[PDB]
Amino acid sequence: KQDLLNDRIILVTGASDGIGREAAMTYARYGATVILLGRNEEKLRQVASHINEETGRQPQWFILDLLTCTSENCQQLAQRIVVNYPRLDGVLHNAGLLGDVCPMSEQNPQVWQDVMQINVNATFMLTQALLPLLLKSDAGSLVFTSSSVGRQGRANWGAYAASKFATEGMMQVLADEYQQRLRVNCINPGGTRTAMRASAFPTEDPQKLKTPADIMPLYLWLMGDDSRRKTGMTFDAQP
Amino acid sequence: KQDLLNDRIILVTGASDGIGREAAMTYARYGATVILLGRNEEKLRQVASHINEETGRQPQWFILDLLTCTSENCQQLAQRIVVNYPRLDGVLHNAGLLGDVCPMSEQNPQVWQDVMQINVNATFMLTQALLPLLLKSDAGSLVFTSSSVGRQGRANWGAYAASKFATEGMMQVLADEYQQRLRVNCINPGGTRTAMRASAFPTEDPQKLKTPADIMPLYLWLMGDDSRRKTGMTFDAQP
Ligand SMILES: NC(=O)c1ccc[n+]([C@@H]2O[C@H](COP(=O)([O-])OP(=O)(O)OC[C@H]3O[C@@H](n4cnc5c(N)ncnc54)[C@H](OP(=O)(O)O)[C@@H]3O)[C@@H](O)[C@H]2O)c1
Ligand SMILES: NC(=O)c1ccc[n+]([C@@H]2O[C@H](COP(=O)([O-])OP(=O)(O)OC[C@H]3O[C@@H](n4cnc5c(N)ncnc54)[C@H](OP(=O)(O)O)[C@@H]3O)[C@@H](O)[C@H]2O)c1
Repeated sequence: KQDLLNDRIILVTGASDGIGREAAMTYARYGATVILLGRNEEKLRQVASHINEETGRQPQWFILDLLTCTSENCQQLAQRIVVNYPRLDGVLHNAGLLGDVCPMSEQNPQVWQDVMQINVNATFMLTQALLPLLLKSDAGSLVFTSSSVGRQGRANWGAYAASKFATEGMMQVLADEYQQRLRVNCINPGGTRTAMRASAFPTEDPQKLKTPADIMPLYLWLMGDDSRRKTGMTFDAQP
Repeated sequence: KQDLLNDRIILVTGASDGIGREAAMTYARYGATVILLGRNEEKLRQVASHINEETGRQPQWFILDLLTCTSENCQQLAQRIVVNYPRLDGVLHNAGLLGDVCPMSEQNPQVWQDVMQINVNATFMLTQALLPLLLKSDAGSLVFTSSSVGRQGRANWGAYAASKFATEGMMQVLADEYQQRLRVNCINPGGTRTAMRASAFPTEDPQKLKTPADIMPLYLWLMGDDSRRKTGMTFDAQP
C-alpha cells in the first residue's frame, strides 16, 4: 500500500495548515512527489521539513497569495514548476477563505470580495496556469474543495456559500471540457477539526469532530488509480 | 387583471434592455410603480418614456454601473430612493454580464473577474443596500436571475456558469435568513430572444426562441399575491 502514489507528482494548495497540510503529508507518505503551495513561508518550511522527517524526501514549496496574485503571477509559478517537474499528476485546490459567518445584512463587502477572489477567481487563474502540466499526466486529477453550503445555502454562510456554489459550477464546467482527458471532481470534507471550523463554530467542542487525518481515504482515492473513470462528481468525505 | 400590481413599488435592474426592459414595462402595465436601474442613460430614458406612453405614468430611473460601484454607491442609491418611496415591494436583480463563452483555457481573467463582480459581488452589495426598503413591504419579494448553467455547469460557460451557481447559493442563503419576512427566489428565463443570447449562440435562429414578452407569466406571478408562501426556490420560465 505504501507505494500507492509512487511517481505521481501532486501539487496541494493551502498545504501550510489544516486539511491541505494533512493531504500533502499523506500523499508524500504514500510515495508521491508533492509540491506545497501556501502564503505563510514559515509554515511551508515547517511542513516541508516534517515531510522530510517522515519520508526522507524534502518537497519544494512556493508562495502564492491568492488574494493578490495576478494571472501573470500564476503563469510565472507554472513556469517555475516546469523547470523541475515534467508534469502534474494531481492538483488539489484546498486553499480557501471563510470570510464572515453572519447574516447577509452584516457581511462586510470587502471580506465578501476577498472570499470570491481567493476561492473562485484566483482558484480559476491558478487552474488555467496549471492545466498544461496536468494534461501531461497519463491520467491527471484536478480536485476542488467544496462544503455542504456549496450544495445548499444556509443562513449566515454569506460569501463562503456563494463561493463554494461557484466552485461546484467551475468543477462541472471543467469536467465537461476535459472528458476522457482529466478527472475533475470536488471533495466536501465535512466538519473537520481545523482553525477554520473552530472560527465558524466557536462554541462547538472540536473533540467531537473528525480530524484531517480521519478524512484522508477519499483524498487518497481521488489521486489513486481506482478513481480513474470518475469525473464531474462531488464526494462527501463524511457520508 | 390590469390592476394586479396596483400600489406595488418594484425596482428592476438591467431595465434598459432585453428581459429587464420587458419586466419593467410589464409590471408598469399591471399597475406597479416601477424604478428602472441600468447603466446606459439613453436607453433608460427611452424605456421610461415608452412606459409613459403605455401607462401615462413616467417611472424614475437611476444609473448604477455594477462593474465599478462601491458599497457606498449602493447605499447612496438606497438613500435617494428613500426620499421618494416609502418601501420596495419587489426587487428584480436581472442585470448580468455573459463574459466569454469559450473553453476554460481561453477565458480572459479580466472578463472572468468582471462577470463575478457584476453578477455576484455588486448584486450582493445592492441587495444589502435595498434590504431595509424591502423589509418595509407587507410581503417583499426579492428575485435573482439564474440560467440552466447555474444548476448544471457545461463546457464553454466559464465565469457565467460560476456566477449563476453563486447566484443560486446567495438566493438560498437569503431565503433561509428571511423566512416569513421576504420571498426570495430565482428565475431561470430559459433561452430568450435578446442580444445576450444572440452573442452566446451566434449561429442559432433567434426566431425559434421565445421572446421576453412570452416568458412574463412567471415574472408577474412572483410579484403578485399568489406566490406569497413561496421562498427559496428556482423557477424555470420555460419548463
Ligand atoms: N475544516 C472544515 O470543517 C471544512 C469544512 C468544509 C470545507 N473546508 C474547506 O477545506 C479547505 C481547507 O480549510 P481548513 O479547514 O484546512 O482551514 P485552514 O487550516 O485555515 O487552512 C486554510 C488554508 O488555506 C490557505 N489560504 C487561506 N488564504 C490564502 C491566501 N490568501 N493565499 C494562499 N493560501 C491561502 C491557508 O494558507 P496560509 O496558512 O499559508 O495562510 C491555509 O493553508 C478550505 O477550502 C475550506 O473551505 C473545511
Ligand atoms: N436571454 C437569455 O437567453 C438568458 C438566459 C438565461 C439567463 N438570462 C439572464 O437574463 C438576464 C437579462 O439578460 P438579457 O438576456 O436580457 O440580456 P441583455 O438584453 O443584454 O440585458 C442585460 C442587462 O444587464 C444590464 N447590465 C449589463 N452590465 C451591467 C453593468 N455593468 N451595470 C449595470 N447594468 C448592467 C444591461 O444594462 P445596459 O444596457 O444599460 O448596459 C442590460 O440592461 C441576465 O441576468 C442573464 O444572465 C438570459
